[PDB]
Amino acid sequence: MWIIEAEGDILKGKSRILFPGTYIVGRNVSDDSSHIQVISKSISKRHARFTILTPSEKDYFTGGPCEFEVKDLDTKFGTKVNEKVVGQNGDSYKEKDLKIQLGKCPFTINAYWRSMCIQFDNPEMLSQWASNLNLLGIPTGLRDSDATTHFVMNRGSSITVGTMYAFLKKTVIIDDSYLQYLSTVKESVIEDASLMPDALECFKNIIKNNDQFPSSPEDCINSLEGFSCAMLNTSSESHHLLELLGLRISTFMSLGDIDKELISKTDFVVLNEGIFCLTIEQLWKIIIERNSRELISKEIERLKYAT
Repeated sequence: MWIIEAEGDILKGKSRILFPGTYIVGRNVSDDSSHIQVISKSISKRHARFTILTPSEKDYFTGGPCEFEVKDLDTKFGTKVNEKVVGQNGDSYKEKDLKIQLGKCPFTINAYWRSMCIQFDNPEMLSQWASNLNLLGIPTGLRDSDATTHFVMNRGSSITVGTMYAFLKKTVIIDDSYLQYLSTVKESVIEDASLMPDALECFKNIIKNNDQFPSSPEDCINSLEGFSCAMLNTSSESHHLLELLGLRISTFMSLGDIDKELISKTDFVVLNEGIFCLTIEQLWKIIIERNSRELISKEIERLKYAT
């Protein structure tokens, strides 16, 4: 999201989040959802138009900003963005920082992109919130990306593989509650950016007293290192997740892909011949427990006597 702040008291010492839409910037304008009062006498009544476009699909992957158009509204001394005079028909930008000088006013409005990308757990939640966050200038998606700052989880029953994986990846996880809170509060955030709903606070509220979450994601990392497992095709994101637990991962496909070679190189089979089988949900529940290694090892040796 685009956030503007300024030196002096020309924006009253409040930072503004500039969501998609259009803003008439000037001295003779009252602050509302489409209007930004800048407090300087040497600035036109209506000086500039700030137009923030919607994110494109690409913006989710690159972490890149929404297009920021600047237009000069027939002022005596012009508008400069990044020491370049804004021409007629306007200038537009996809750089992550902008320094906006408005006429003969030495206090620059500094625009910066605070990166926020919300990946979703699930296509149906993505369908629900797509437009809503598109208009809020937050790039959204299903796939994995290095731009992703937040994860929306589904909540229910057991948590999904995608939630487990995001958790261990050290990503901030989030509800529709957060998304609802963001939308009811949007207007206030335009007028003061410190009033942006703290995502981290919502995340901490999720982990608190939650049986489907361990006490820290850090303590799960390499917790099952030294163990081998074999698993199906099922989820690239489950493969990636069990690697984070330190598991040596073997990949099988059919019933009789379990040879003699597999048995001796594998401690357990990840699912969903008489051997040790586990679903990802059950493995997670073992990881929630304080004695993860021991539990697995005790069931491994116990199975050895059975056979």
